[PDB]
Amino acid sequence: IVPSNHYGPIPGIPVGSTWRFRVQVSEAGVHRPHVGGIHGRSNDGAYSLVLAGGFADEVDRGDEFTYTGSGGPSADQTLTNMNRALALNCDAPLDDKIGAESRNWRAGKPVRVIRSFKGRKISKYAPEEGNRYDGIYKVVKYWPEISSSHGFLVWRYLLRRDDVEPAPWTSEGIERSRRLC
Repeated sequence: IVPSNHYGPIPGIPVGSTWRFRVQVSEAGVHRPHVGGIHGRSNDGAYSLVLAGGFADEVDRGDEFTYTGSGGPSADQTLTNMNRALALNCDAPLDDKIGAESRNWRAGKPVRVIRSFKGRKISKYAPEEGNRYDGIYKVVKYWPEISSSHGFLVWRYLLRRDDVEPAPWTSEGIERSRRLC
């Protein structure tokens, strides 16, 4: 229906759609890697990611979350591979030293965000079971941080929801899901 390279909503799969298993999320094309946490191409951008609570308490704020890059914890993370893919979605020239803030955040490339039940103890926005598609998010900004406990650079990303469809935890989103049957 859509290629692997597809940006944005998967047609016929609305916000609030849920799947018991990651393989099913993958089958539906919503987040194609059934193990990898992020789907992207380093020379293009990120298409989807799975959020399971974030790096710390109170990091998932629903409409906004702070995502953490991959790599390392024995080495400085780098703006390569999926880290680079995600940063390319941000509406700003790529900067691998200080990071960048988007000029206009809504103009960024869209990321499909799936919340996993695995973050239910940490995030009030996580589904209580399975996986749920929460819609489109944009990378507002990204920045490097040296961690206090291991002393290596880790990439950090601010994501903010930008979707016409109401978020599943809202009154609108709740009612929409009930109607979809």
